[PDB]
Amino acid sequence: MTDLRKLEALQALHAELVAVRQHRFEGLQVLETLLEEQTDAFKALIAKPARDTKDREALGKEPKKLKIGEEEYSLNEDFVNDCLKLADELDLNEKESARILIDCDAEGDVETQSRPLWECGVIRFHQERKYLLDCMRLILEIAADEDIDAGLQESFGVAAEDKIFGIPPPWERQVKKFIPRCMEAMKGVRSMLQCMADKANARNMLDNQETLDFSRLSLVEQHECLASILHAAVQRHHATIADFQDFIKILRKWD
Amino acid sequence: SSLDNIEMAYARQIYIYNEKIVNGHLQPNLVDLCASVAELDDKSISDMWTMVKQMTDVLLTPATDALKNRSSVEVRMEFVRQALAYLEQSYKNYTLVTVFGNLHQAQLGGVPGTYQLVRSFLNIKLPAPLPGLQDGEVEGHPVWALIYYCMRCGDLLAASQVVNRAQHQLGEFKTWFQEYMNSKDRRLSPATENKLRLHYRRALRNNTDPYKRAVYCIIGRCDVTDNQSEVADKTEDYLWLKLNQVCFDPQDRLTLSQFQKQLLEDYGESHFTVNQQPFLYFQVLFLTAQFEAAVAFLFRMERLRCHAVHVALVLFELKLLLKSSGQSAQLLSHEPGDPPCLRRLNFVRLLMLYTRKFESTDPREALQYFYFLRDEKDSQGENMFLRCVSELVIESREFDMILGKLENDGSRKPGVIDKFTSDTKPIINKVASVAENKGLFEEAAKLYDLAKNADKVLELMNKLLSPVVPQISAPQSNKERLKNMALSIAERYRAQGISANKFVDSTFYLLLDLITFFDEYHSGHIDRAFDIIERLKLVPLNQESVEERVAAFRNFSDEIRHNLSEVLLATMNILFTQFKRDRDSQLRSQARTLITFAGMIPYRTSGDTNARLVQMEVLMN
Repeated sequence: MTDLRKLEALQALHAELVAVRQHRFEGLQVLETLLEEQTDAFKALIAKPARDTKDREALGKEPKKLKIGEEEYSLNEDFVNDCLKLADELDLNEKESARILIDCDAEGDVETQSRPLWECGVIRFHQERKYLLDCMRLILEIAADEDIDAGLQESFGVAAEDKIFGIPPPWERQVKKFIPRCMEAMKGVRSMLQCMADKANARNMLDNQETLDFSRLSLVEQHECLASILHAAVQRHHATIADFQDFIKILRKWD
Repeated sequence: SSLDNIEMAYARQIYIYNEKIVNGHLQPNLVDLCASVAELDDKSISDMWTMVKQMTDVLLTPATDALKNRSSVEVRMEFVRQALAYLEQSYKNYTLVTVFGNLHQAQLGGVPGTYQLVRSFLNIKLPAPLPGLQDGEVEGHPVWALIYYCMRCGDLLAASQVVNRAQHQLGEFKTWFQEYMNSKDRRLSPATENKLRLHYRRALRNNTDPYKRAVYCIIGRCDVTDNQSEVADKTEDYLWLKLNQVCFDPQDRLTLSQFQKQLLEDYGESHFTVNQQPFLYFQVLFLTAQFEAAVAFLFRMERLRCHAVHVALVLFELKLLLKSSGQSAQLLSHEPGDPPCLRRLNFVRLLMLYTRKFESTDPREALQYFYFLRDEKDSQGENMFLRCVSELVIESREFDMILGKLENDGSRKPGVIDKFTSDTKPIINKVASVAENKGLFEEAAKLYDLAKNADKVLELMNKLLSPVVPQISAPQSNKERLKNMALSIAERYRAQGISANKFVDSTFYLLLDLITFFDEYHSGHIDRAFDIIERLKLVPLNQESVEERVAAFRNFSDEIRHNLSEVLLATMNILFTQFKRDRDSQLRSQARTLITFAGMIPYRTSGDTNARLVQMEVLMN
C-alpha cells in the first residue's frame, strides 16, 4: 500500500535496507523516499512523552469522541479502559498511547495474534523501537561496505551524519549532540527493564508470559543496536574526554 | 500531538504572553507565567522557578544591553545577595520539615520564631552533647550552634539575641558581630575585620568547636580554602558558605569570577551529577550567575528540555541572557573578544531544536515560540521569525491553517500568522516561490492568488491551460479541475478589477476563450463554436486579413502558438462538416484562407497539419 502507518512504514523500510545489503539495488529510488518521510523519527532515537494529567483527566471525563491529527475516532467504555492500562504499564502519554491502540484496530492484528487489545499496544510500541533502531545499524553497516559501488557507499554515509547524528552535510551549515542522547536513550532501557522485573515479579510471585519474553527480547536487541550505533559513531572520531570519563564511571558502578 | 502534558501547559502560557504583546497590552511577568504550570508538577520544578524568580528579581536598567548589565559590578553584587537570600530561606524550609513532618503541619500550629525553631532544630540534629563545644550553652544548647543555624536561616536578629544572653562568655565577639549586622553587604570595616581575622588566625585556626570556626570566617570571609565540612555537609550549605566569603577588590581571598569559574572548570558536571540528580548542578550554576551554562546543561536532559528553554526565555525577555552573535557556533561557547569567565548561549539554535520536535503536527504552538526570534536576522537579511514560518509551511503544508484560506468566493479568512504581523505579502510569495520552483504550479497559483499577485497567478495559469486547451473536458478530468479554477479566477479578477500586464493577461483570457472553442467543438455545437473563433480574430477567414493576422502570430505568447495546430484543424473540420450539410463559395473561400495562413506560419506539426488542411479543402470541391 501507500498510506502506511508508523509500524508498517518502519517494517517496509527495514526490508529495503536488507535488499541493498544483500546485493539488490532494485529499490534505490524507493529507499530515498522513505528517509524523507521519517526524518523526524531518525532525529530522536527513543523518547516517550511523560504521562501528563491534562490528558488523563480529559480522556476519562468525556470518553466519547477522540481527535488525533486530521482523523476522528469514537471512544467507548471498552477501548478507553485499554488506553489507561497501556499508559500505566509503560508510563506513556494518553494521547500517544491511544494512537498505538488505534493502529491495532485499523490493521486488525487482534485476530492474527488472538490477544487482548491492550496487550497488542505493548508489542506495537516495542516494534517501533526495534526497526527504528535496527534500521540505523544497516545504514552505517552499508555505508562501510567495501564490496559495493563507491557512489552508493557515500550516499548512506552523509545521510547518517544528518539523519542519525544530526550533523548537517558539508554543503550547508542550541541542539544537543548525539552521544548524550544515546547515553540517555540506553539509560531509559535499563530503568524500564529494571522496573519491569520488579513489577512483573511482584504479580508473578498467564497468557502474557510469551509477550513479556518477546518484550525482553526486543529490549535487549534495541540495547545491542544502540551499543553498535555508539561504537560506529565513536569509530568516526566524534567523541571527547567527558564521554570517556562517564563511561569509565558507569563501568566502575557496574553491579 | 507531540507535546507532553507539561509542555502543552507551557505552550498555552506562552500563547497568553504572545496574545498580550500582539494586542499591545502590559508585558506580564514571564517568570510568573511559567511557574503557573510548575505547581501542576512535583516540587522539584516549583523550587526551580522560585530560584529563577529570585535570581532575576534584580533592579535593572531598562533598554540597556544584555552584556552591560551582566558585566557591571553593580548587578553582579545583587546576584550574590539574591542567591544567599534563597539559600537561607531554602534552608529555613528544610529546618521546618525537619521539625514538623509537613509544611502544612508547621503552619497550622504556627511557624515559631526563627530562634525557637532553630532551638527545636538542634534538639533533633544533635541529641547528645558533642564534647568539643566551647563557650558553654544558652537555654540548653551550645551558643555557637544557635548562632550558625540562625545565620544559615538568614535571621541575623535571632542570632544577635543569642549573643545578648551570652555577653560574658563570648568576650569581644559582641562588638564585632553587632557591626556585621549593621554594615550592609555582609562585610565589616577593614580595621575591625583585620582585628578578628588575626585573632582567629592567631590561636583559633584549629578549634574543637566547628560551629565557632564557621561563624568566625563567615563574618570575616576568611579561610576560603577550608570548606568547614564539619558543619556544611550539604551542597547548598557549601554554596551559601562561599557566597558569604566572596570578595570584591590578594591572599586568602576569593571573588565571584574565581569561584564561579573554579567550580565548573575543576569540578564540572561529572562531580555534581554522580548522584544522578540534575537540578543539583543547575542550582550550582544558576545561583552563581552562570545562567548560560545552567541553561545549556539543563537543556540536554531530555526530560527537562521544556524547563531549560523557558528559563532561557525568561533570561531573554529580561535582557539578561547573553546571546551568541554568530549562528554557526555551538550551543555553549565563549566569544573570543570577551573575558573567559562568561559564556554565551546560541539562543537561535536553542529554540530551533526545541521546535523541530513539535513543529510537524502542532504548528500553532511552534509559531508562539518562533516569535521570540522576531528581533533577530540571519546572514542573508531575512527576518528570523518570517523565515521560520516559511520553512514551517514548506514542510507542514498547512496552508489554510497558517496562511489563511482564500476561498473561491473572494474571501480571505486570516491565518495564524496574521496575528503576529500584518505584512504577509513576502512569505506568501516565499512559500509560493519554492512551490513554483518544485513544478507545483497548481499550488503556486493558489498561493500567489492568496497574496493577490496576479502577475504570477496568470503566468502559471497560462502554463497549466495550454497543454489542456484541445483536450476533451470530461467529468473530474484535469481539464475541468483546471478550467473551473481558471474561471473562478476570471470572475474574481473582473469583479475586483484586477489584471496583470497585458501580455500575461491577454493570453490568459485568450486561452479561456479557446478552451470554450474546443468544449463547443467536442460537443458537436459546430455553429456555436464557429462563432467564437471568429470573434477572436486569431485565424483569418477572408484573404484580406491574412497579412495582419500573420504579423500578430509573431508576438503572441508561445502558449498560444503551441495550440495553433489543433485550432486550424478544428476550424477546418468545422467548415468541413458544415460543407456536407453562395454558401458553398463562402466556405470554399474560407477554406483557402486557413491554408495560406498556415502556409506562411512556421508552427508545431506544420507538416502533418498543412497536409490534412489541404486534403479537407479538396473534398469540399
